[PDB]
Amino acid sequence: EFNILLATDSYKVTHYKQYPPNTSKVYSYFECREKKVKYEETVFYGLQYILNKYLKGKVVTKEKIQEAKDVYKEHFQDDVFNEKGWNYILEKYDGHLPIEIKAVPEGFVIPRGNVLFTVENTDPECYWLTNWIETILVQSWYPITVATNSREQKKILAKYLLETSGNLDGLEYKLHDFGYRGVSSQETAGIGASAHLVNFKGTDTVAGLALIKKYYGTKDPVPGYSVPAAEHSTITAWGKDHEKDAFEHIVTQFSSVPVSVVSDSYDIYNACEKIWGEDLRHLIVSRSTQAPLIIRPDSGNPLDTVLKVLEILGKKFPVTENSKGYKLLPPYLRVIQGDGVDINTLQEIVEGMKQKMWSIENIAFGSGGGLLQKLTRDLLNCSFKCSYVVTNGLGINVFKDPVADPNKRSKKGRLSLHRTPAGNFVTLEEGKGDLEEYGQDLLHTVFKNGKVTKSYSFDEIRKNAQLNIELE
Amino acid sequence: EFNILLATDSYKVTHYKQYPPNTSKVYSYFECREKVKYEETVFYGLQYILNKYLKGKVVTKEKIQEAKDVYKEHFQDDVFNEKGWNYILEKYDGHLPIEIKAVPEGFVIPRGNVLFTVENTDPECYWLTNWIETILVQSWYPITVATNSREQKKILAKYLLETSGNLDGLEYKLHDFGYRGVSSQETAGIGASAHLVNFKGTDTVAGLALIKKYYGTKDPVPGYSVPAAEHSTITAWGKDHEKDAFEHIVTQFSSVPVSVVSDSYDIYNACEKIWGEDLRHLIVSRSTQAPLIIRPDSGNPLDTVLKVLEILGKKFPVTENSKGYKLLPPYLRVIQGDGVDINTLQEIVEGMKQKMWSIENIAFGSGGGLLQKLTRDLLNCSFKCSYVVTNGLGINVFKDPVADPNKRSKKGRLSLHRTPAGNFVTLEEGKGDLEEYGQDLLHTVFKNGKVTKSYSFDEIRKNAQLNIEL
Ligand SMILES: O=C(NCc1ccc(S(=O)(=O)c2cc(F)cc(F)c2)cc1)c1ccc2nccn2c1
Ligand SMILES: O=C(NCc1ccc(S(=O)(=O)c2cc(F)cc(F)c2)cc1)c1ccc2nccn2c1
Repeated sequence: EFNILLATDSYKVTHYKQYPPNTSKVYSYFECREKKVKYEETVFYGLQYILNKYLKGKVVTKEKIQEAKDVYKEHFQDDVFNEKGWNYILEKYDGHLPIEIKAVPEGFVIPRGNVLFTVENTDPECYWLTNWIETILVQSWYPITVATNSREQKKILAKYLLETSGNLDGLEYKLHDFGYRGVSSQETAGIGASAHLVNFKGTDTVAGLALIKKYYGTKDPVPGYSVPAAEHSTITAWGKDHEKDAFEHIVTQFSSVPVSVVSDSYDIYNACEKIWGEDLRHLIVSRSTQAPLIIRPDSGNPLDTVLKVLEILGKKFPVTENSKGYKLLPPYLRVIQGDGVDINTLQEIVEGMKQKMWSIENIAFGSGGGLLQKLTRDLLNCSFKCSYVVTNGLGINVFKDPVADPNKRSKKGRLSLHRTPAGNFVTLEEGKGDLEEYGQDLLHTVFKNGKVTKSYSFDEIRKNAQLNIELE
Repeated sequence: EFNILLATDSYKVTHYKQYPPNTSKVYSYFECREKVKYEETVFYGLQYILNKYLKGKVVTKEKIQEAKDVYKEHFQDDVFNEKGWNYILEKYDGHLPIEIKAVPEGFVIPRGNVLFTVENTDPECYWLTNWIETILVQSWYPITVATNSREQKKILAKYLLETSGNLDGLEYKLHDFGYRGVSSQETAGIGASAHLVNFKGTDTVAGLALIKKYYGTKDPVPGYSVPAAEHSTITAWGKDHEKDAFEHIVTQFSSVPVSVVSDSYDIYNACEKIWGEDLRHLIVSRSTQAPLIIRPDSGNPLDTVLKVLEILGKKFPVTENSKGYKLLPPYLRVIQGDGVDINTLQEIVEGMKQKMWSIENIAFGSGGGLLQKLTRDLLNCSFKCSYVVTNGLGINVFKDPVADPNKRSKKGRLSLHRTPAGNFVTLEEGKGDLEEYGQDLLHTVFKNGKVTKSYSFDEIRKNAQLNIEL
């Protein structure tokens, strides 16, 4: 069973002895720090998961305190653990954390360098608790970063889809989550998949569904969808000489729904031109527009291979030219590129298709490692810092400002988030929000004294995270 | 609660319909596929997966109904194999009729070798082998963390040996700072445990309980830490009271090692004037068992380490060790824990060597670099079907994409062997049966719901030792 007393960086166990004596308040904040492919704005998402799963309710017990005491005695080879401090929370608050957390609403899209949430203790005895939970709260970097990077890919797709087709039909199914096997754990799979679903509806990372249902909720039964598809094993199992038999069996099993079939087991170009394009053509041109074959290459240079596949298919199937002048495969036939796709290669592929006069209508993308794993906390510089303390009854504004790196300077004092007169965002420092020159603070209390005080549905989060082009 | 029926890639729900009719066996294998760096991998982490997710009664009536309900909405259709899962529930009390063979945990194996194999043990469950691909492939992560951590240990060992003449302290030279920088609590435990295969220093506390529950050590814990400041415990004192913070903290921890981040405002001033002059008397009085460990945390990592060492060397009595390298007094050390990954680690130790500074002087902390900045395509960790039985006939199967020979997979039943020179070789097409290469080195680790072979964390550590340590 999870123990919050064992869910911090080891050194934080020793910090209660290091703050200035007579310190009654430690106030800290999280931002995606500005840094001197740009990621200028971030989707705030995922805190509600952490608040519910790990922070709310009775999170301290006698047994958990003893467990931590025993572990830390060996881990430090010394008795440094603050048993008294944790006992206090147990006895006074029935094990509920005397912490208040204020946050921007989930789904909100905020420029870099703004306060996204703040954390402070609500009992002077618990001044040490604010930064105890830094480690667990900072893990919000991951769903923020997945959601943000997913949204940036949606912007690219929207731009090219609009240009090549005149509309955004199908946009929310253009980037499918293939990341389940490629992330570092089951828990990460659920969190990351849920973050991608903020922007798209296509996922094979099933773990995302239960997380959303439990922690956020949707009006619809599920937040994300998939359709049948082969993998290499269901093709190769038939034997090298029987690829065509495998293809025929699979498209016939799934004759009335969309089906995707990986086509590069031996020779993608032969598969497209001869097997799909000739031998089994009659099984393809008969399909419903609601049930296309989606051919999947899975190897070679992604751009070169997509273009060659499209060129091959365009000569074996009836291609039209849409109203924008771009080439369009018949509606029973589409392509998915799900190898080597990340934000950079996505851009390269759609730009290359545009240059060769192929509509983005023709293609969807799958992304696994690029979508959910190839991301770090330094992409958006997600960081938690103390900005305000009260010592001997006096508030002081505190910060770091390393001489050799101004990019690591942190904000000072009590913080608040506001709309500017032009409708942008600004973070006010030094308690200046109290002057009330900038309208209402956009941070809302989401956690206080062990209770989650404000929650958002997944539907609301999706609405908040919409693209401008979607609004327009 | 975890449900294995909901722990696969969506499309795999539809695969039972796609295999050749009358297929009784699907046999698959995992390797770190071959492509100059990362030539050998540490096999670690499967035992966690077997125990947490795969063993015992993992199928219930409730889990089947849950999956049925979810997949009906997810696919907007009834494609879920309720019958297949019910069969497992009824026939085997929900235990998976699967056999898994694997190389011992901690083993260091060159790329392109079979690491584990998976097959169904009941013909009715031919579809099950690849259902669990997704969960098993996540073994990539502890493998990759352990391997990358070990590669950093090789670098540290080389430079520590060169500059000091021994390997004293090696196992504390790379500290896990990765807890906040990984993607989840679960990942934190897994990754931290993988790093502990090679080192003993960690702040990622989650790793300790994972090791205790799933692996075990003779010692009470597998990893250790010591007190240290963070920026908040310095900056809280106010900009004009950095010295007061430093003095308070080293006095609170006067008889144990203590690390103090010194770059809140000006690292060079902190080293030369605060530690080097104002508080020098509190440093030179400390025990060899209780050094101050100064932590810079900003600027170019190599340049900052070198400048910090130069500053300290002029304020404190430096010696020259038997190898001709400079050594701070034993009560004073440095830790660099900003921007450290396998590449910058190499750059820093080589730069220190060029400036005649012993690696004895320094330890490294690594967070995102150690536990997060890794993907499955670093070692090309991959699961593929290589053998099937259909209509009672065994068939050797594989992929071999025309445009990428690197993605070619192995054929047939596989086994791992020692060569006459004592290296590893993977035999394909059942050729291990010819017994020309001795016994198969894989062991059955899982069979029909039970873990059949396992390893303590102590044995894993022994298996993963460096040659130079041996
Ligand atoms: O094919 C796979 N899954 C099935 C699949 C099929 C089509 C589409 S689509 O985007 O064309 C699509 C989405 C959708 F929801 C409605 C559609 F009509 C069309 C997406 C996903 C697959 C392949 C490799 C893989 N590696 C890891 C996980 N993986 C899953
Ligand atoms: O200082 C921190 N933790 C404490 C710490 C102190 C010293 C050493 S050491 O390697 O010098 C050392 C290890 C040890 F086990 C025995 C020693 F005597 C010497 C390692 C660790 C710290 C700093 C930043 C941070 N970010 C995330 C987590 N973080 C932890």
